[PDB]
Amino acid sequence: TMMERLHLFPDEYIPEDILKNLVEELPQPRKIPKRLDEYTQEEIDAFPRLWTPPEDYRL
Amino acid sequence: TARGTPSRFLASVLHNGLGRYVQQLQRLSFSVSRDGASSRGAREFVEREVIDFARRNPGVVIYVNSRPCCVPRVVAEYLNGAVREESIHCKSVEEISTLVQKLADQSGLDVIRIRKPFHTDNPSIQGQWHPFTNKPTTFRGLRPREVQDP
Amino acid sequence: KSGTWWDEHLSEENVPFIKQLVSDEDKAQLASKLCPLKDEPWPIHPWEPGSFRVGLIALKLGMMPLWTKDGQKHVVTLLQVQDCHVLKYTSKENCNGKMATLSVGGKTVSRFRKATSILEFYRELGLPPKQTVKIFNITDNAAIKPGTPLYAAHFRPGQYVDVTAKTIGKGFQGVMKRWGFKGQPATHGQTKTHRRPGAVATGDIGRVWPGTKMPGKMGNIYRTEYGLKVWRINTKHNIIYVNGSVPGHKNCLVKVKDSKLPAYKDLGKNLPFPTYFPDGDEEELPEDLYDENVCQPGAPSITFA
Amino acid sequence: ISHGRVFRRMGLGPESRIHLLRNLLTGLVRHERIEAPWARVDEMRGYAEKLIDYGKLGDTNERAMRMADFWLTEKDLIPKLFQVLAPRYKDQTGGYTRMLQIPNRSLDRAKMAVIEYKGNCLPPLPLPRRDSHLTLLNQLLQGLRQDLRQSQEA
Amino acid sequence: AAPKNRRTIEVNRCRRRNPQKLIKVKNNIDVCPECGHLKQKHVLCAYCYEKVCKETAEIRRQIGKQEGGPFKAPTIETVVLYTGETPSEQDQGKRIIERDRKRPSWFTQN
RNA sequence: GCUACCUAAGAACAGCUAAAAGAGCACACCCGUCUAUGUAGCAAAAUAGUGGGAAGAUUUAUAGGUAGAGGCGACAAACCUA
RNA sequence: GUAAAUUUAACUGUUAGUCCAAAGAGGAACAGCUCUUUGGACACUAGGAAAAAACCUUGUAGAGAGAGUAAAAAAUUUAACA
RNA sequence: CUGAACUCCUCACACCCAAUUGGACCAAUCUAUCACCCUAUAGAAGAACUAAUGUUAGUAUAAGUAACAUGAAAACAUUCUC
RNA sequence: CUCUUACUUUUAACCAGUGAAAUUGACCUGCCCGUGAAGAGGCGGGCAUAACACAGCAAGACGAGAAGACCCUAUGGAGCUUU
RNA sequence: CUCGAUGUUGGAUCAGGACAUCCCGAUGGUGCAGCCGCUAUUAAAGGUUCGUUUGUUCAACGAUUAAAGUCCUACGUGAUCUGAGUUCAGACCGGAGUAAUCCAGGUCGGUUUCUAUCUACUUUCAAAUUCCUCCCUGUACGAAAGGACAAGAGAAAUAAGGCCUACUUCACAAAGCGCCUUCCCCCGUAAAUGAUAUCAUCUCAACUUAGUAUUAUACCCACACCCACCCAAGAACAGGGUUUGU
Ligand code: MET
Ligand SMILES: [K+]
Ligand SMILES: [K+]
Ligand SMILES: [K+]
Ligand SMILES: [K+]
Ligand SMILES: [K+]
Ligand SMILES: [K+]
Ligand SMILES: [K+]
Ligand SMILES: [K+]
Ligand SMILES: [K+]
Ligand SMILES: [Mg+2]
Ligand SMILES: [Mg+2]
Ligand SMILES: [Mg+2]
Ligand SMILES: [Mg+2]
Ligand SMILES: [Mg+2]
Ligand SMILES: [Mg+2]
Ligand SMILES: [Mg+2]
Ligand SMILES: [Mg+2]
Ligand SMILES: [Mg+2]
Ligand SMILES: [Mg+2]
Ligand SMILES: [Mg+2]
Ligand SMILES: [Mg+2]
Ligand SMILES: [Mg+2]
Ligand SMILES: [Mg+2]
Ligand SMILES: [Mg+2]
Ligand SMILES: [Mg+2]
Ligand SMILES: [Mg+2]
Ligand SMILES: [Mg+2]
Ligand SMILES: [Mg+2]
Ligand SMILES: [Mg+2]
Ligand SMILES: [Mg+2]
Ligand SMILES: [Mg+2]
Ligand SMILES: [Mg+2]
Ligand SMILES: [Mg+2]
Ligand SMILES: [Mg+2]
Ligand SMILES: [Mg+2]
Ligand SMILES: [Mg+2]
Ligand SMILES: [Mg+2]
Ligand SMILES: [Mg+2]
Ligand SMILES: [Mg+2]
Ligand SMILES: [Mg+2]
Ligand SMILES: [Mg+2]
Ligand SMILES: [Mg+2]
Ligand SMILES: [Mg+2]
Ligand SMILES: [Mg+2]
Ligand SMILES: [Mg+2]
Ligand SMILES: [Mg+2]
Ligand SMILES: [Mg+2]
Ligand SMILES: [Mg+2]
Ligand SMILES: [Mg+2]
Ligand SMILES: [Mg+2]
Ligand SMILES: [Mg+2]
Ligand SMILES: [Mg+2]
Ligand SMILES: [Mg+2]
Ligand SMILES: [Mg+2]
Ligand SMILES: [Mg+2]
Ligand SMILES: [Mg+2]
Ligand SMILES: [Mg+2]
Ligand SMILES: [Mg+2]
Ligand SMILES: [Mg+2]
Ligand SMILES: [Mg+2]
Ligand SMILES: [Mg+2]
Ligand SMILES: [Mg+2]
Ligand SMILES: [Mg+2]
Ligand SMILES: [Mg+2]
Ligand SMILES: [Mg+2]
Ligand SMILES: [Mg+2]
Ligand SMILES: [Mg+2]
Ligand SMILES: [Mg+2]
Ligand SMILES: [Mg+2]
Ligand SMILES: [Mg+2]
Ligand SMILES: [Mg+2]
Ligand SMILES: [Mg+2]
Ligand SMILES: [Mg+2]
Ligand SMILES: [Mg+2]
Ligand SMILES: [Mg+2]
Ligand SMILES: [Mg+2]
Ligand SMILES: [Mg+2]
Ligand SMILES: [Mg+2]
Ligand SMILES: [Mg+2]
Ligand SMILES: [Mg+2]
Ligand SMILES: [Mg+2]
Ligand SMILES: [Mg+2]
Ligand SMILES: [Mg+2]
Ligand SMILES: [Mg+2]
Ligand SMILES: [Mg+2]
Ligand SMILES: [Mg+2]
Ligand SMILES: [Mg+2]
Ligand SMILES: [Mg+2]
Ligand SMILES: [Zn+2]
Repeated sequence: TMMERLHLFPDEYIPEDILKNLVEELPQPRKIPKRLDEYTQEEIDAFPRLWTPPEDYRL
Repeated sequence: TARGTPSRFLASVLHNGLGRYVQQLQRLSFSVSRDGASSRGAREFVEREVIDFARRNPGVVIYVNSRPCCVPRVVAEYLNGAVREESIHCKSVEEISTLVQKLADQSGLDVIRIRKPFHTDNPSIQGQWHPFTNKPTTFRGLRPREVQDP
Repeated sequence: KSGTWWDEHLSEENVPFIKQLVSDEDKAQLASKLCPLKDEPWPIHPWEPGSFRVGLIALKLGMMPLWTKDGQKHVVTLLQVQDCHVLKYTSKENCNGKMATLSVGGKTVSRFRKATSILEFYRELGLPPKQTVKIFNITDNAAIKPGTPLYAAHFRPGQYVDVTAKTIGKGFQGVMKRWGFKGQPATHGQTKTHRRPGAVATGDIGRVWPGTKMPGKMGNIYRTEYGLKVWRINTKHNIIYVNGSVPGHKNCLVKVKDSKLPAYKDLGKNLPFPTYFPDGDEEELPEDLYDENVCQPGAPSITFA
Repeated sequence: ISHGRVFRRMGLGPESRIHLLRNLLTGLVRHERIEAPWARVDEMRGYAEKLIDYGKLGDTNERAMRMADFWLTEKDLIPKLFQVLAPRYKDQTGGYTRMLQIPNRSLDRAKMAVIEYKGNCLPPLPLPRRDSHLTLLNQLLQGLRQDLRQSQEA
Repeated sequence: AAPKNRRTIEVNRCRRRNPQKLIKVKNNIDVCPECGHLKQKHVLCAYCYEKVCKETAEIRRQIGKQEGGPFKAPTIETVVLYTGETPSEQDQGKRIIERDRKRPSWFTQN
């Protein structure tokens, strides 16, 4: 019976009837880490450089 | 067992004890034997105990009938209409007095299982819990994933 | 509350009249569909790779031998198309599946032995009810308007088709006939054990595994024969000559569809699409279409030289 | 697998089946109306129809006389077949007998049927009759039939 | 093999009172128009068939009296006549069976 | 009164071969080899078929005899009222 | 520190033993093996180790729709080379 | 933090071991004497049955299962089949 | 037998009549793995799961039947043999 | 644990499972030229013969085969069967014993019951495996002898599912000895590019390829005429037909 109250959808699509009776959105249990390119320039500038690479290194 | 017997909730008669206390015992009918050996304690109770007991309970009418009987009995009738018959067969005067006093203190309701050891007509003062008691409201009451002014 | 039939309360005079009345109406309804292309046909798209067309429903007349030009003998089954019409078309969205479906019926039967819901379904369609209805999965470009008649020229010689029908039911049968078990010897002491299954499981499990071969109903189930070559087509009597045997007894209704085997994929380029329309055909087809290797009855005797 | 089997399995075997039908057939010819279990009457009905066909061949036909000799255990019925029953159905090409179901036998509750030769002297069986043409349903259909004929002529 | 345990009445009631084992109500029962007694639609009326058989038995007894022994089947047709009736033109040359009663209404003369 | 053996006095054994027969083929009859069925069965030992013997140490009716520390036994520790 | 002990009078039952820890013997430094010794538990309660006679926690009995606890959950991831 | 019948809390307290042993009560029956809508004090004894493949009787279960039976027509005269 | 098949009779199944027996602690009587007096429908962890007839099957219910005939035990018997 | 019973060999029947793989598939190494082998990794979908002797499991032998796998399942399965063996009562021989009697010594004979109450089950998948021939080719390889693989073509066997035109057992039909149809993948490794470690390095580094399928598709799919009759449907029930209801 409890499973009959559980509704699963693979994607962002939800039926209109299911959407119209929603009440509260529970917070996601896990905080999604941001990729390297998602950091703003202020955050990148905030984090200090830790080492000085040699000037003659090819990298 | 509890499943094989009836049950009820804790209650009183006419909300007894709220405005005033009314003794629920209404009538006691004794049946003693003049010559019966099993009625020896019953005769002792009538000689010295029932007269003083009647003084302390002016609201209870006590009927003592002396007739031949093998098993003396006392019948207690209450205001709510319940009738309880108890045997005083071969009981001492002290045991009869304890039994009679026990009948006077009872409310007359059925002596069966009581589901809850408490009763209240107003269990809540601040408001009974509902799923929205601790849920904050949102602006314009928008549901999750709802678009306003499409 | 008592049950009734169509001619329970009819008088002596009325029974011949009612039979004539309904029979004439059925012939008129069938004759009204003889020109599908003059009654606003649906668009006819050219055949494309990956497109699946509709099949037919045919009645198994019997089997007949034929000989090829190399002298080999091939026995073929005659499948006659009898009153085959497209009944209902369901869109891809509404089919609940991966392809659109086309419903096909055949072998017009009496209206007096059909359900009211079925009778009113055919009343709107304007056709007499069909005995058997089969569902064919087709692509969007192969859609055909309901009520369009279907003929045995829908298939052509050299094509491979699949035939599906209910097999001959043999009732409750033992393991020896149903599953081909070896049974027990007839002599040397056997005591009331000659056709019995024997052991049905091992002692450790303490149970019979699901799907264990046991006596029971045999036959009377749908089976499909794949890769049946079409040798001959009779356009006059609407008869399809399919290679080998097909499931089911004679005079049974079968489901004929283009073969699903990978070797025969995308061989519908030269086949009619979405079907065959005799009314719109420029030149009337000959009475019998023969495969290139089939010895026609009027052909001379085979000479190896 | 009794697919295509048209002959019932009755009696003690194949020969006993013929003798059981022959006794019923012999009784049918003499009395022109007999009652028996429904299955046996239905099995015997086919033979009764073909017996009259042999009677139409005439008593001068050796084959017809031999067939009548075997199936009529009482030899007084052989003249009856070729001189009463066969001339009776001279103008009929079939339907010599009518078979109707009667209530079940009292003893073993067996399904019983009555079979007779048409045109006998016995009182008629309570044949089932269709509804009269004057009933409400038949009157409506008669009016429909008249309308179609009038339109066809026009 | 023998039962491992006794089957209870609760189990037995479910099997015995199952609708497959219960008697089915018949719907093909109708009143015979001739006599008013009940009959089935595909079955001849019991009252009327007995009426015909009673008259048939009387006629067959009269046939035996005229034949007067076994193997006496006539080679001519048979006509049954009742009181107050005379042979017709089409009945000449046929064996005549006489019944000492008035002709039944349902037995139409031919 | 079953059965083992015995006593008195009875009965039965077609046909064919050989004609001599504890001889052969083969009914009645006696027995019970093999197989199937049956296993609360028709039967507390049977049915169906196939078999052994069938003028002899044969089979069998009637009455009698031997009794348990025993009888009886062409020894199977058989049989002596399942 | 504790409250038992011996003696006198009168009897019954038990006298076919299991695992764990420990010191040993037999076997094979096998056994849910066999035989002794010291102690525990079981053949009585309850909780725990999943289910669980023998390990752990805990025992003296009733009612309560109070409370504090006892034992009580498995951790671990590795091969370059002058 | 959860967690016992451990311990505390309100009230009460003889009220959780086999064999065995001690003790307090008691159903029904008969008798003495009471009692007189079913009892009392004593004396007595064929004095208490969820179990012995227990005895007898009733009735289930398997089970409406296994199994059992009447050649055919007909005027019940008779005839027919084998 | 390779390698079975067809038909008939009996049985069978259905209808009507009559009506047994062994058996039976109670049963509201599933599967897998684990556990356990060492081989679980009933215990643990999972899985499966509207209800109820009829006909088949013989893997299990350590199936029914016979207080194991084998083995050992009993200061329990008996038959037979004997220096 | 079971002696108030848990029935023993081997066979028949039906097989379930394990992989420590006999055959078929994919790979690494070789004292791998090729053809045949040896060894190791991976793979349990499929298959794994017929006979003489023996009660046999085995074993020996004959003829084959791509191969005639190893084990578990109460030494799988006797309320399915067999009873040759083994294992009662008869008897014989050798041997032991004064005898009774005995001998994992041989030998002949020797009753295999059960009407299914419960559980379980009674159409899972409708994708197929393998050999041989021709061809490649007398090519690759090799001193010679010898002798492939891949691709392609054809014909069979088995298994699964059907069918009756002929043949055949047969004859309104059921059958095989007859005919018809039968479709995807298998992961072990072999290679690039390139870091830790500026070379290199197929990478439990990020990554690329052989290299993969939401196993594709197919089948099934509507519903009181229904008293009755018929049926290629069927034990009953159900199902199909009756516009073939004198
Ligand atoms: C061993 O053989 C034992 N089962 C005895 C068999 S005869 C009763
Ligand atoms: K008998
Ligand atoms: K005597
Ligand atoms: K055959
Ligand atoms: K079983
Ligand atoms: K045992
Ligand atoms: K395998
Ligand atoms: K042998
Ligand atoms: K069960
Ligand atoms: K590296
Ligand atoms: Mg069938
Ligand atoms: Mg066989
Ligand atoms: Mg035998
Ligand atoms: Mg037997
Ligand atoms: Mg047999
Ligand atoms: Mg088991
Ligand atoms: Mg049939
Ligand atoms: Mg019969
Ligand atoms: Mg003498
Ligand atoms: Mg003689
Ligand atoms: Mg002689
Ligand atoms: Mg005799
Ligand atoms: Mg003798
Ligand atoms: Mg002789
Ligand atoms: Mg004497
Ligand atoms: Mg003798
Ligand atoms: Mg001897
Ligand atoms: Mg002996
Ligand atoms: Mg003592
Ligand atoms: Mg031990
Ligand atoms: Mg100890
Ligand atoms: Mg003990
Ligand atoms: Mg626990
Ligand atoms: Mg305590
Ligand atoms: Mg707590
Ligand atoms: Mg407490
Ligand atoms: Mg206490
Ligand atoms: Mg009392
Ligand atoms: Mg007393
Ligand atoms: Mg007593
Ligand atoms: Mg009792
Ligand atoms: Mg008892
Ligand atoms: Mg009953
Ligand atoms: Mg019955
Ligand atoms: Mg039964
Ligand atoms: Mg029966
Ligand atoms: Mg019989
Ligand atoms: Mg009979
Ligand atoms: Mg049966
Ligand atoms: Mg009984
Ligand atoms: Mg009993
Ligand atoms: Mg339930
Ligand atoms: Mg259940
Ligand atoms: Mg288990
Ligand atoms: Mg469970
Ligand atoms: Mg069943
Ligand atoms: Mg048993
Ligand atoms: Mg068993
Ligand atoms: Mg015993
Ligand atoms: Mg012994
Ligand atoms: Mg002993
Ligand atoms: Mg002793
Ligand atoms: Mg003694
Ligand atoms: Mg038992
Ligand atoms: Mg085997
Ligand atoms: Mg297998
Ligand atoms: Mg491996
Ligand atoms: Mg592996
Ligand atoms: Mg393979
Ligand atoms: Mg290599
Ligand atoms: Mg075994
Ligand atoms: Mg078994
Ligand atoms: Mg065996
Ligand atoms: Mg033997
Ligand atoms: Mg000797
Ligand atoms: Mg020895
Ligand atoms: Mg012998
Ligand atoms: Mg032997
Ligand atoms: Mg046996
Ligand atoms: Mg058996
Ligand atoms: Mg059975
Ligand atoms: Mg079923
Ligand atoms: Mg090649
Ligand atoms: Mg086949
Ligand atoms: Mg680099
Ligand atoms: Mg670099
Ligand atoms: Mg590189
Ligand atoms: Mg490199
Ligand atoms: Mg209906
Ligand atoms: Zn009537």
